[PDB]
Amino acid sequence: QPRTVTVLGATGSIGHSTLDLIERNLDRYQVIALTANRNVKDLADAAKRTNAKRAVIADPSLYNDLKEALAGSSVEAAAGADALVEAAMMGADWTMAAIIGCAGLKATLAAIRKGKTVALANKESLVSAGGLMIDAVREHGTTLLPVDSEHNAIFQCFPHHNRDYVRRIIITASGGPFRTTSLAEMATVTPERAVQHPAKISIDSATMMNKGLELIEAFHLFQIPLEKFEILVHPQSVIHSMVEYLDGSILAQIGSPDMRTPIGHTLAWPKRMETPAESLDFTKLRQMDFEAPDYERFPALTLAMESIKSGGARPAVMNAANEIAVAAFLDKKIGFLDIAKIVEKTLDHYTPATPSSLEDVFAIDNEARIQAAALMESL
Amino acid sequence: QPRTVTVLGATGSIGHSTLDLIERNLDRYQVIALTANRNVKDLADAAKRTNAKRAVIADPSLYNDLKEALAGSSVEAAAGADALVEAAMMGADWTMAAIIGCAGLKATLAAIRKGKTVALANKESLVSAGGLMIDAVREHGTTLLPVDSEHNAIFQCFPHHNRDYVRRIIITASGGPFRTTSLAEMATVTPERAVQGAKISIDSATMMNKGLELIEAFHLFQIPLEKFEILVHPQSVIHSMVEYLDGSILAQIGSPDMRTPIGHTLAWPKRMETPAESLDFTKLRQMDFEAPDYERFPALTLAMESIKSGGARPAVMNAANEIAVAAFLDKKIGFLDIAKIVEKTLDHYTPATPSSLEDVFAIDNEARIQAAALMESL
Repeated sequence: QPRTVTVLGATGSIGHSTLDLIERNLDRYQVIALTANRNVKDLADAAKRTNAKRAVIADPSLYNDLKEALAGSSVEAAAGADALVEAAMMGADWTMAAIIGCAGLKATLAAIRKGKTVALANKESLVSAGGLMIDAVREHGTTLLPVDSEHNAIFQCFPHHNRDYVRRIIITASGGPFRTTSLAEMATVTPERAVQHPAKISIDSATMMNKGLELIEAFHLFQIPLEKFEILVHPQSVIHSMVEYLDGSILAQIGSPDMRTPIGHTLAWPKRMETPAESLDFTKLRQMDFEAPDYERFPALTLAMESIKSGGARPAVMNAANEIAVAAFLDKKIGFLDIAKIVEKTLDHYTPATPSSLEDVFAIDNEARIQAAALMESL
Repeated sequence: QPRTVTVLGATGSIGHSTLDLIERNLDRYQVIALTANRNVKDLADAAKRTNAKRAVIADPSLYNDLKEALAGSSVEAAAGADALVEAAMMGADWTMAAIIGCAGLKATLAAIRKGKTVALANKESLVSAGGLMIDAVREHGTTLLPVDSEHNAIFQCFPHHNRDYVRRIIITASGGPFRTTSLAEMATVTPERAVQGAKISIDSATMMNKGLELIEAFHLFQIPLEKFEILVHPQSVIHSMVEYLDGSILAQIGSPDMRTPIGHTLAWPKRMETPAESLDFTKLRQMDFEAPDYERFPALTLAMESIKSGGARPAVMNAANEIAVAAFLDKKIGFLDIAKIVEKTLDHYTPATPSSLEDVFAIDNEARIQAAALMESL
C-alpha cells in the first residue's frame, strides 16, 4: 500500500518542501533513500524522521560523520558519487531528482532508467542532456514530472498524448530586476546590485538567461515545435505559464509562489493531495500586467533560441559558457553586459558533435568552460 | 466516421457559430436535424447547406413556407412544438440545445434522455429544472457539456470524477454597466441606457445573470454552495477558475469568440481548430480584480438564498425576474424595483419542488402572475 519514495538532494529547499509533504502523509509513503552532499546533520535527521532505508552523503570525506550520526539507527549509511547512483537504483516508485548541476546527471539518468516516476527538479539535466534524458524516458516508459514552477504549470495545462492539440505554450516571466532598465544603465550594474534580493540564479534572472534555459527545457519536456513557444513578461508572476489549444481555449495555472503546490502535484499525480499552500487571494492582488519580452535588451533570449534551433551540443555549450561568464561578472572581472557577449563568442568558436552518452556531455561542458574562460580573459 | 449531429435552435447566435464549425468540417459530421422558430429562411438555408435529414420550424403556422423553401430538396420538413421534441429524439450522437426558455425544456430533456452527448446552451434548463435535468443525465449516462462561457471555462479546469479535489470555483463577472455606479444613480437609470433591444442587457446591469449562473453552476458541477465565489473582473479575459486542494488554480482564458467553447463541446473529448483569435496579452496589458458589491446588487443575494433554500426557489426567482425586467423596459417601474419585485414574489410564493416539467411550467406561470400582481401595487 505505501508508495516507496526516494529523494536525491533531500537537504536543499526543494528537498525540504518535499519531505514536508512526505512527513505529513508518512502513512502513505515508505522512504527508501535520502541523499545530501555535505549537510550530514539535516540528512541524518531527515533519514531518522522518515525511517528511511538508506542515507547517502555525496562527499566521501563525510562518510564517518553520517555513520556516527546514524548510530543506533536502522538507516544504512553510504557516501561517494557512486553511492548516489546506487541509491537512485534502489527501486523507489517515486524519485525526486533535486541534485543540481553535472553532479546529479548520473543519479537522475539512473533513476529514469528504472522506468518508474521521476519528479524532475534538476532542470539543468534537460539543457545539457535533454536528448539523452528523453530517450531513456521513451525506452523505459518512465513517467517524467517537471517540478519547476513554469514547466509544472505548463504540464497541468498540457494535453498529454495529444501534442497536436497545442497552438502555443506561453512561458510567463517576471522580467527580472532590470525589466525597466535601459541597456545603458545595465552596463554599469554591479554584482552587488544584480544579486540584491528576495548567486548565479539571481544573475540568470537579471540577464534573462533563466528564461532561455527554461525554453530549452520546455522544448524537450513537451516535444513541440520551437515556433509554438512564446515568452510573455508578467511582473506579478501569478500566472505560472499557459497552453493555448486549437479552439482558442487557453488554460493557465495560477497560484501562490509556494513550491509545495507543484511538488504536491508531482507527488500525488495522477491524483491530487492537500498541501498547506496558500489560496491566491485575487482581491488583494487587484492587478495583473503583461508585456512582450525585449529581445534587444536581453539578447540571452536570442542565444537560447538559436541554440535550440541549431540543436546538438549548442544549448550545452551556451549553458556551460554562461556558468563561466556569470562567475566572472560576480568576481568583478567583467561587466554585466559582457556575460551575454562571452556566451555568444564561445557558442561561435566551439561546436562539438551532439553527445551520445553522459561522458560526452561531461566533456563538452568541460571544454566549453575552458573555451569560455579563455575568451573571457581576452578583452 | 462522420459523427451524427443535431442542432435545436440553429438560427440564433449560438446555432450560427455552431453551424459555422460544422460546415467547416462537414466531412466529419452528418447533420440529422436542424431547428428554428420563425426564421424559415436561415433554417432552410442551413438545412440545405449541410444536407440535413430534417428541418423543423417551431411555429406550426410557418409549416407551408418551410415545405416550400425545401422544395426539390432531400431535407424533410416538419413544424410544431411536438416536432421539436421528435427531432431531439432522432438519435444524434451530438446535440446542441440552443432553444431558449421554457419553449426548449421538452426538447432538451428528450435529447438528454437519449443518453448521448448534449451541448447545453439553454442555461434556463438548470435554473428552472436543474434537478430534473441532472437526474435524467445520471439515469441515462448522458454526457452533458456546458456551452456558455463561464461554465465551459470551469468545465475545462474541472476535475470530473473527483469533485472532492476542488477547494473552490470562481465565477468571474465583468461587473456589468453599473459596476462603478452608486445605488443612488442607478435608481434613476432609464431602460435606454441599459442596452448596448435586450433583456440579457438588464440581467447584466442588475447582476441577475451572475446569480443565475451561480445556480446553473451548482447543478452542473455538484459542489457545495459555499465553494462558489463571484469575482468581478472587468476585462472578462479570464472566463472562470477552479482551485485544487494543493493550492493550484486552473483558469480558462481567451478571446470572446463563442466558437472556442462551442468548439470545445463539439470536439470533446478531442480538441479541434476554430478560427477563434489568439488572445494577445501584450495588447491587453492589464487585468483587474475586485470583490462583488452584494449591497449594490442584492440580486446576487436573492440568487444565493434561492439555491440555499432550494426546491422551487430559483424557478420562482427567475420567473419573477422575467416580469420585473419587462416591466422596467416598459417603463412601468424603476431600475432598482426589479430586485424588489423578485424579492417580494419569492416571499409570497413557495410551491413544492417540481417532479416533472409539467410542474415546472406551472410554477413558472404562477410566479409570473404573482410577480405581475405585486409589480402593480406600488
